[PDB]
Formats: sequence, structure tokens, C-alpha cells
Amino acid sequence: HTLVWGVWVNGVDQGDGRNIYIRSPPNNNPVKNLTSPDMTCNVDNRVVPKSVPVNAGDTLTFEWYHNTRDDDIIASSHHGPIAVYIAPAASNGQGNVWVKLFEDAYNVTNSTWAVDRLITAHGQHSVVVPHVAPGDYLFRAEIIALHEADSLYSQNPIRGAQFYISCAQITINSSDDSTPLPAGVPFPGAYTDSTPGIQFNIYTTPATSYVAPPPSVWSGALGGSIAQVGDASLE
Ligand SMILES: [Cu+2]
Repeated sequence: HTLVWGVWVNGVDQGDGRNIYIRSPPNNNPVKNLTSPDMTCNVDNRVVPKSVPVNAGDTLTFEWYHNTRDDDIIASSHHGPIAVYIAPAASNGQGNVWVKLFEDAYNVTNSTWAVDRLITAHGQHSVVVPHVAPGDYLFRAEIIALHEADSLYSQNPIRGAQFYISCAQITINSSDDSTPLPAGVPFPGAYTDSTPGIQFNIYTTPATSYVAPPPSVWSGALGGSIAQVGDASLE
């Protein structure tokens, strides 16, 4: 159970974004139904009043939390990967629009899941803002908790992969558009019962064998990190 509190831009806190520039759901419960309209931007997808201004090449940091800011972030049980997607805001997340900017699943070198490193990072993970056309975008941050993913939700609705999905309203101002955004995947639709990485048993299958759900990270993506960019406690 986790939510996005707000974002940082080049290490500058943009402040509480909940129901302001984040399309916040009413609570931290996961989405589990892969064919749900809720897979797009969680259960309360609507235009919120603010879009965070950034330029291509800025470091954009998502900050997650559990109950209160800078707490346990997400239950340590919730091992799994983190991805970030982008879509043009005019799409409302509908259609073949979601382009993957970031993937981190299981790090063999460190022996840790992305979620494990997200807790250590006080809920902070970042992307480089891509050189797409200036305009309004949705950045869809997605944590998959796999602790109950041995079952498909479609076979046992009490279990299944848990999607913590948060859509941030970002406005890209300065961008040379050196990497025009292509068409993407649909949510719901990109993940099905047979998609690699959706049905996985963390108790019995080594994390070294885990393959995150496609799609692949876009050739235009400039990278990211799971690491604390800003200290919420100084505020
Ligand atoms: Cu949970």
C-alpha cells in the first residue's frame, strides 16, 4: 500500500501534489484487475488543476509514502519492480500511448528488488525528462508488488500482482524534440494473464530468473535512478 506525495525537479521539492498535480486515488489500495480501466491512472483518473513545469534533461523525482510523508514508504513484503511510462496528456491515458522511460526489477549485483531500494531511498525514484515535443504529459509511475503474484487475480481475486499506479501531470516547456515520442502500449491491455512478470512466485522462483513485463524501455529514454534526491526532513 503506497501513494505518491509529490515530485522534485532538479532536487527542488514541488510540494504536496495530492489532488493538485497528481491524479490521486482516494487511498493506497492496489489495482489488481488487469482488464480494469483503473490500470490507466488508478481509480480516480481525472484532470487535476496543476501541471508541474519541467524542461527536457531535468531530473524528475517521484516521492512515495505509505500513511504519512517519509514513513516506511511501502511494506517490505511488497518486493517487485518499478517502471515509469509517459503519454501525451490529451490522450487521458487512452489508446496505444504509454511509452516506457524506466525499468528496475531485481538487481543481481546488489541482491535487491527495486521496491527494497525505494524504501532505502525514502520513497524517491527519478527519470531524466526525455527530449519529446513541448506540451502536457502524464507520467505513470507503477510499482508491482509480487508477494501474492504466484496466483493470477483472474483465478483468485484475493491474490495476484498488486499495481500501485500514480499519474503525475507534467508540462515539458523547453525541449529540442530530438526524440519525438512514438505510439505506445495501452493500459489496460499491455499486461495480460500470460505476460511475463505478472504471474511469479517469490517463495519458490529465484528473483535472478524474474523478467519484468514488457514493453522494453524506449530507445529515446535517458535513464533514471532509485536514490534519495531531496531530504523531506529539512523542510
Ligand atoms: Cu500493500
